[PDB]
This record gives sequence, structure tokens and C-alpha cells, in this order.
Amino acid sequence: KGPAVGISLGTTYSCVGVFQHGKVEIIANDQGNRTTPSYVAFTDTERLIGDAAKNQVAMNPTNTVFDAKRLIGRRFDDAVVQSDMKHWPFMVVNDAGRPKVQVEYKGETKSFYPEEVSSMVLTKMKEIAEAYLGKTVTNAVVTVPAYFNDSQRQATKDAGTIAGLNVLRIINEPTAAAIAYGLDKKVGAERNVLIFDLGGGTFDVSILTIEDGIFEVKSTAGDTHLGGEDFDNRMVNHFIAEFKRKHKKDISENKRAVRRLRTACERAKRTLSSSTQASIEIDSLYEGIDFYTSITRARFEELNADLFRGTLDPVEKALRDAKLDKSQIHDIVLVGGSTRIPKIQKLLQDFFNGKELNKSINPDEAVAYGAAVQAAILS
Ligand SMILES: Nc1ncnc2c1ncn2[C@@H]1O[C@H](COP(=O)(O)OP(=O)(O)OP(=O)(O)O)[C@@H](O)[C@H]1O
Ligand SMILES: [Mg+2]
Repeated sequence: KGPAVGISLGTTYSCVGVFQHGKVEIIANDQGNRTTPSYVAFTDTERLIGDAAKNQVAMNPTNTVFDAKRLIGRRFDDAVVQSDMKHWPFMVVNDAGRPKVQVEYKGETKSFYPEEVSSMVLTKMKEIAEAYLGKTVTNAVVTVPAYFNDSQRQATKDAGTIAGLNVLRIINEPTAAAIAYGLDKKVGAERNVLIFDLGGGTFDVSILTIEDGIFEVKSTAGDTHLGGEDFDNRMVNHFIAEFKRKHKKDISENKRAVRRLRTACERAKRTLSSSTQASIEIDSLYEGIDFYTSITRARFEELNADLFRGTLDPVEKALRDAKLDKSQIHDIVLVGGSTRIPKIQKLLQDFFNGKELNKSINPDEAVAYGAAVQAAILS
């Protein structure tokens, strides 16, 4: 037949994995990345998806779509939608109560339902899998946050159908993470697991109680507007200030300068999770001025201190609601690309009085990993 795949669809990135010969392989895309941006772009001549889309965002703000996960399954009159709209550089219109994204493709203006944008990303993932597997992918298990209602889940299932994917099942992201680590095996005991998920733009904390294979979400908390992007922003402002100090030039207005500076920062941030310092080299940032500088892990940590620290409040809240003390949680798994940050790992352990963190599986691949296993058994 055909190997069912596991797909995680995140607000900023997506990932696809497959279970074969007892091992789960996370499939790398055309650029060789193990995760693909959830970006879709429309130009005069083409429809760009993934890395190709994100790589040209500075040029096409109005026709480059993202955050479709924040729209999916919702209405236009939805307070959330009404708030989010204020920050997207693309158009969201009302179509009989449902929101739609309006872009210009090949001179003509077009509109898409949130699920159609997601189906585009889903198609890229399916494509990546097939290119690797050398076979056509039909069956799949897609992940969704635990707090998604039936409409949001419906729309995700739909986005899968559009892409020609037979969605075997939609499972929660935290549950997929648990399965990745094997925290679902029956041990004739009640296990309390805390899933700490800090991705690109969202922060989710979920306390699961696993009784004989059966998962039970006891509490959830977090911030839908706190993620790795907020950390990048802090770097940007910092460097803008420095440029204005060394050159007496404010580049805030120049959207190209800022958007290129941001890309440089996000990159330096990743290397800061291994090295203690990274350099920023950008040619002709503003006018013909080349911006050559660098940051240390120490400085980076200072810039996001309050943010990193504030991460513990949602954790305290989740425990409180679940009616558990720090000592009652058996396993803590790290999920989301942002958890690779050292200071975040330290901060969490200290809170759990030195308890060991589960983090051998790349945190941004954990959900995909778990869905792959789940997909495997489902076939
Ligand atoms: N080494 C690293 N250090 C810090 N952040 C990293 C590292 N590697 C990846 N990231 C960050 O992880 C984020 C992507 O996380 P992930 O791939 O889990 O996102 P996601 O599921 O789309 O997230 P969400 O749904 O929360 O937005 C980006 O902010 C990226 O900068
Ligand atoms: Mg994620």
C-alpha cells in the first residue's frame, strides 16, 4: 500500500516524518531543512510555498501569507481574528461571516479560505515525503493544539482533504509529543506529564495524565502571542539602537533594512544556543552602510530576561488548575524550537528542583515524530 505519514502543522513551521523498520525518520525538504516554514506567497508568475516563500517576504509583504493556523476554523467577527488582523501585512476580508485572505496573483486579485492556505503547506509536506519515499503518500495523521474546538479540527481535516491526504486522525500536539518519548506504554500506574511547548509564535503548557494508554488533559496554559519571534524582535530593536548610535541613522522606516536585519538576528539566535557569541554581517543595510557587529549569549539573555522568566507563570498556573505539586509530575518534555535555548532549559529545571528534562528528540520535530508513530499503528 503506502506508508502513512505524520505531520505537525505549526503556526510558523511544519514538519513531516514517517515510521519505517521500527525507526521514525524526519524527512528533510529541498533545501535540506527538517522543518519547512508555513508560508505561502503569490507573485506575477508563481505560487511559492515554504522556504521559497519565506525567503522573499521582504519583497512581497502584501502577497506573502502566514499565520493561517490563527484563522483556520474561525469567523471574521471573532475577537481573536479582529485583533490579529491589525498586524498582518496581508488582507483578510469577510465572506458571509468567514474570513478569507486576499492576495494578488498574476495581476488578478484572489481570495482564499484559511483551510486552502493550509492545504498548500500540507501539499508541500506530502510532496517532500513522496520525493523521499519514492512512492505516493495517501494516509496521514495531522496534529492540532489541545484547545482547538471542533470547527478548528474540522477545518484542519478539510485542509488535509484538499491536499489529497486521507487524514487518518487528528491528534493533540502534546499527546503526539508523549508518544514520541514512549510515555504512552502501560505501566499500571498514573503518570503525570508536563508538555512545555514554545515554538515560533505560540507558548503552550499542557499537563497530561496517562492512565493505561488513555491520555487525559488535566490543564493547559500559555500565551498565544509569545514565541521565538518575540525574542528576535528584542534583538532587532537592540541593533537598530546601535546602528543609530554608530551611524546616527534610524533605519526603522526602511522596511527592507529591518526585515533583513531580522533574518540575520533569528540566525544569530540559533547559533547562540550552541556557541556563546554570534556575528551579524549585513552588506548595505541602510544606504550603502554595511552593518558588521555581533552579540554574546550573555547579552541575548539580558535582552529577553523578563520574557524567559515570565515563562514560569503559565507553568505555575497549569499545576494549580491541575491540582498537582511540582513533585507530582513524573515527566517533563520539551517541545518547540525555542526550547533549544540554554537559559530556558536552566530556568525550567531550577523550577522543578533539578529534575531531568526529556529532550533527546529535536523539540521542533517531536510532535511530527509522535504523529508518525501514531500513523504507523493506525494502518
Ligand atoms: N537553536 C535554536 N535556538 C533558538 N530558537 C530556535 C533554534 N532552532 C529553531 N528555533 C526557533 O524555533 C521557532 C520555530 O519553532 P517550531 O519549529 O516548533 O515552530 P511552530 O510549531 O511553528 O511554532 P508555533 O506554533 O509555536 O509558532 C523559531 O522561532 C526559530 O527561531
Ligand atoms: Mg510546534
